[PDB]
Amino acid sequence: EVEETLKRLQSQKGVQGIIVVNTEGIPIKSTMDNPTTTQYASLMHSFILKARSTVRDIDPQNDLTFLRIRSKKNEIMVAPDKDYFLIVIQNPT
Amino acid sequence: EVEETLKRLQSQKGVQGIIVVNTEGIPIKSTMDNPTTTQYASLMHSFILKARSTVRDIDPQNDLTFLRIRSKKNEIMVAPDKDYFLIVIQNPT
Amino acid sequence: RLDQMRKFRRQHEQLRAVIVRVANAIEEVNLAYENVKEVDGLDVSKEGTEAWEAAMKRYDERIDRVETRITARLRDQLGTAKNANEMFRIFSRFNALFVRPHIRGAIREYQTQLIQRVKDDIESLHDKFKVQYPQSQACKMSHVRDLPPVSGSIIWAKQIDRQLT
Amino acid sequence: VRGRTGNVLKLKVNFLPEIITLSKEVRNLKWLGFRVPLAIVNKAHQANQLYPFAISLIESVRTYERTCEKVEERNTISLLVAGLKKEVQALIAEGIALVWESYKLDPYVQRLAETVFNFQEKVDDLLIIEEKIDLEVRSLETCMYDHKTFSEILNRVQKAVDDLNLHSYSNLPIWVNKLDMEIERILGVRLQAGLRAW
Amino acid sequence: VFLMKQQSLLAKQ
Amino acid sequence: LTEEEKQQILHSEEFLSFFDHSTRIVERALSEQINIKLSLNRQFFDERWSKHRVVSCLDWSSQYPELLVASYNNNEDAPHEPDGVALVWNMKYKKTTPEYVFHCQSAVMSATFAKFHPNLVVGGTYSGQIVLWDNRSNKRTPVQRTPLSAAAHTHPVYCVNVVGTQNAHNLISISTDGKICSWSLDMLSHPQDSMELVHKQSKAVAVTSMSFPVGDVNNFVVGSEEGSVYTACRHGSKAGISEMFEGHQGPITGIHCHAAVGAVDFSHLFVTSSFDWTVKLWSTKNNKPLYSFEDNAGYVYDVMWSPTHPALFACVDGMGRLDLWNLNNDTEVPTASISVEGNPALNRVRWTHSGREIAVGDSEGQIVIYDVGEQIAVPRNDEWARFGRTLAEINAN
Amino acid sequence: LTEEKQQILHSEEFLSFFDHSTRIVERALSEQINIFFDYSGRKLSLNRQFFDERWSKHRVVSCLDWSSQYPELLVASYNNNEDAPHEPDGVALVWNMKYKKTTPEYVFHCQSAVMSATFAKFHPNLVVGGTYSGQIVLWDNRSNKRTPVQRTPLSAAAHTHPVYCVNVVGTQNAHNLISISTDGKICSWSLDMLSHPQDSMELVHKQSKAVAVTSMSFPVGDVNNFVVGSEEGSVYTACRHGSKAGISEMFEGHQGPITGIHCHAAVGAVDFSHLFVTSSFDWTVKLWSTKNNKPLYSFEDNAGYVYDVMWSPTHPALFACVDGMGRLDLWNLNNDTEVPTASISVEGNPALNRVRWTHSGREIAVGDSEGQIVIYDVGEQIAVPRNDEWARFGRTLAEI
Repeated sequence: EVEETLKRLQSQKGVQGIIVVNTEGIPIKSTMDNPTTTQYASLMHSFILKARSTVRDIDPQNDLTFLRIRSKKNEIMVAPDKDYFLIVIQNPT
Repeated sequence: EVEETLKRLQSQKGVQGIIVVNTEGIPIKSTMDNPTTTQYASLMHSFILKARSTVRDIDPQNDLTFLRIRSKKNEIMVAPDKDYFLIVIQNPT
Repeated sequence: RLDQMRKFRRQHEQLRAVIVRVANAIEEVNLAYENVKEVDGLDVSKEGTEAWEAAMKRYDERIDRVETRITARLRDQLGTAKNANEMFRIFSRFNALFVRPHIRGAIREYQTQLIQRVKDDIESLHDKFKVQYPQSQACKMSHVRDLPPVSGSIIWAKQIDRQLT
Repeated sequence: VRGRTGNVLKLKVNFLPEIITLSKEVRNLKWLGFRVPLAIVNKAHQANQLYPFAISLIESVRTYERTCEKVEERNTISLLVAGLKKEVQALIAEGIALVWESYKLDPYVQRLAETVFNFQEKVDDLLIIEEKIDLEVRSLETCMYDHKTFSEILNRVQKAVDDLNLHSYSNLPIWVNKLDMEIERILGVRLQAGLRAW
Repeated sequence: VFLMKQQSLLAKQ
Repeated sequence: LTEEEKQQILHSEEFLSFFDHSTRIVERALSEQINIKLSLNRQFFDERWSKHRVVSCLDWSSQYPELLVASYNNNEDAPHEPDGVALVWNMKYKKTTPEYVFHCQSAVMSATFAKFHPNLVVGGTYSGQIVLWDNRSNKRTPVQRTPLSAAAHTHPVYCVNVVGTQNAHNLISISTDGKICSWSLDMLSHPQDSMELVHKQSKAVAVTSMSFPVGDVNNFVVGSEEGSVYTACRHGSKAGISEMFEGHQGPITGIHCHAAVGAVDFSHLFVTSSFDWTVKLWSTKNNKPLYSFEDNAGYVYDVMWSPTHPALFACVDGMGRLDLWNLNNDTEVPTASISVEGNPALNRVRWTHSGREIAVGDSEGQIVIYDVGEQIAVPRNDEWARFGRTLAEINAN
Repeated sequence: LTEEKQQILHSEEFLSFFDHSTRIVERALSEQINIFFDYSGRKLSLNRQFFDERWSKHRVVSCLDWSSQYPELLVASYNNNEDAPHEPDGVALVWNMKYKKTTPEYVFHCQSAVMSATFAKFHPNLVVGGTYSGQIVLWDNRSNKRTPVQRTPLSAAAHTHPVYCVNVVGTQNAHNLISISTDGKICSWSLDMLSHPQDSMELVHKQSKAVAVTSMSFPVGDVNNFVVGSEEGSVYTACRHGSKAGISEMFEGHQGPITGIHCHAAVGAVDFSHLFVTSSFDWTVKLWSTKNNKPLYSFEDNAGYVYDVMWSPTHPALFACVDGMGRLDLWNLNNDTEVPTASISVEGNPALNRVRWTHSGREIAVGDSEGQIVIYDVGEQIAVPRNDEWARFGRTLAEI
């Protein structure tokens, strides 16, 4: 359930990229090229960890579970978990 | 108009009211206490600007007008324009 | 009965003349015509009531259903221009509709706008004549093309007369 | 008879609870022709022949109340509209003066409506301007090192004086002095911060 | 509208 | 970190668009989420703006479907509240909150949508005052208000619609006296064609929830206060309230004609869900009650024919019952004569712009909307033709 | 090192992570609502100009012409300024667009007012010229003589009336110089001998009345059947060789006095293109044919006294008319029908006297009632390929 899951969620409402994070957003499984998938997933991973640190600065016993940025050109629905800081690059529809 | 605006938005499933942090990291709007949401909104906007740098370096045209930073127990949802940023806590119910 | 045939085919060709210059309506009009060409009974004058009146019973309603799309263009009459000149162009476009006092309703509505816009143009001509020939640029241009002041004045005046009429 | 701000009373056309009985005669004299007595028919028919003009007076009164309450909220608006309001309310007072006159009813109804719409536009416009100026008074403590704003405020008051010259008002110097009060107060706070910068 | 309203009431009677 | 200058920036009008987008995007985040036969779509109940607010009419939006002006007449309970309230509601997101609130200063009656303008709302009132509601600003107060002169808008406009598309959009305000005044979709200074209709006698024809026959021409039926239904226009000399449709037994309160013919016959017919309580069907060239329906309980006020299926309708009663009838399929029985919540006199029933959805304007405030997947456009043209024909025969034997 | 990653990328636990990722995406989207917006939010190329107060001091720009030999180096005939009697009456001037400067490159001036001027065919040093008196002048550039060197006499054999249209005709051996004054005479001249016309005859209709010509024009190919813009109406086609030379027939489709005429060439070797449009003082411009008499729709421009028409054979139909108000309302008959396509007005209110398309290309020369030359260009109105739409258009219009 790797490539079929890839195409399954990429064939949704304009999902430009989705990979469940192995560790620090760099899996071999790339839905797009090296920057958009690997580098940008790593940036969303470390910076969503910084967002975890933000809520941690607000409430240290409150890590992050999800993120949702549905706007003009994307529906970024990032979900940090125990092993993955989920990456979603989407379209508004 | 702030009365009907904040009231109809507070009428949702757990909205704590409209509290907007500016583009500086200062809570320009605060329906709650000043020190608590001031420190929360300040750290929120500092890393929101970090998340803006992140997302704009990833998705070049993502106006941060919607941001559901879901934590382990609450979602400090940000539903503003591009410049200012709302800081309202609501659990992911 | 032949007078009826005259008005019939004349109105028929005028409908074609307008709809063609305005797919969906051609087939419609032709279905009405072919069923009407059969209901005429090949000139049954003794059944002129039957043939002609029945031809009108069907043809009237179906062609007025075509008048509905024509009525959309009746809305387009104003919907197109801003001066009575271009509005008049599209007014002349519908020469078939001057036999139908149904177009006359929106015509009566835009009679105001048409008459005022034409008054705008005629008062503009008043302003042009009041700035007579020795003043206007027509003096220099008419003298350049070697026309006497008498000739330039009277020519310019008759051209404004022609535009007035 | 009204008691509100400014300690004044309203002007209400009494056809407001009367149009109910007017509509009653419309239904019961057009639908079936019910047993409506002659006294009711005569009085409410003399009112029903004026019914469109009566409801127009009713709504002219609605605009009159909507703007006169605004006039009583701040007397500055009263002294603002005052010159055009003198002619407006002069024709209005002439319509109020003639009582029980079927001949002079309709033209003064049109006078009341036209003058109340003129008064309506002037009072609503000047109130929106004054409410925005009041919000500016509550929102003008974020400025420093500026001269163009000083010249801009003087040019805005000069344009307001020009508007006063266009719509000639009787209490024109009173609003000129009120504009100067706005100038001195806003520029006093702004120039106080400017003196801190000095 | 105070002086004018008083004058209008006087004219109303 | 202080909020002195910050709260004074809040006091400024700088945040008008910001509060508008705050309302919109927080309502985008309204349906909270986690990561780990009538369908009854959604009842529209605002908290403050929809309580003791009797619904005026339910106008539908051409641009951005699944949107209706929740036009509320100012009831007698709220005089101090702003007279006339209109609301828009996102019928898809399933939000208990209206998308944007738009009250008025005159008692709203048949408020409509500014066609081809999602950022603007415009509609008539009790004073005939078609007021402008700007959606770009949070100014719920009417930014532009129609004059209330004598020859101008004076009577309650229950029909303020354009003629056709934006081509010759003549937003004619048909009032309770016949003061027909055309308009455009945006100008609100002086009406386009300020004029007045004429009746056979006693011109005060209180029109009530009328419609247009199929073709949607300037010919409008009359929701007259006395039955004997009429048809008129505004364009030219066609403004005559004279084509009497005698045979009715009460003030025409709910009258809606045949919608755009798509699955049934043309049949220029209009049903009259009025005070006769036995809803009568009528053709535009009948002058006889084509078909009298069930004797409803109490004062009937609204009806509408679905834009999907242009022959069926949904009549009401005075004791809260939505009697939605099928016509090409049944004659003496309706489809689902449901009873709306409580037993009030149902004010409005207007089918959604998308179709197959009944918006029942309730008592005060709330708007119970019955979604249906049964009142579909069944391809029955000869059936509906023979229906109107046979009842157009039975109307006068 | 970053967790190659094949350890927990193909395992079933990662498939559980995939199921949780899809569950998170479809659980945040459990409402299944899209971004239901709800109002969320988120030609005429005017080139340089040519003018010089040293010689355009309150004068009238008379006819023009581009370089018939060179590229984009045009001729500008002027008119006398009676406010300066010491100056010469007709002072022609030229300019060079290809050099990108402002000075009038050459100054030439005969005695009388030059009513017409243009270049010379295969004479890269010469400038022909018509006058107001009637003499035909001939300037030279390389001699540096600000006076023409070969002036046609004022004999009866020559013109003793202003020549509004004097022109060269064919090629290297097929040329001549035909001067046609308003008197009603044509005169062929060599560019060598000018003391006597090579071939010359009058121009009269069937009646012996004069033909006050004004801006005649030969059609394409020099088939000697030049059209003649008369004084008013009665526009004629006229031959040169045979006893039938001269006036062929009268066609009248306008009453205002004529100001110009022009002919054109091929669509890209598609049409015959013998069509010729005119100009007049009745504010209308009629398209004509070699076989019709009151043909094709007389295109009228209101609020303007039409002064000239000339349409580049490049893009078969792009005709430009002018006014007595400062408007260049040019248009193509294929795209439009009765409206100016890519038109423009002119600065101030100059009564635009003459206009000429830049030959073998595109730009527009502009002559006003005031001495000033403006240079516009279409730019975007490029020659449409296989542009026969206009021929179909004109024929469909011709049927009514």
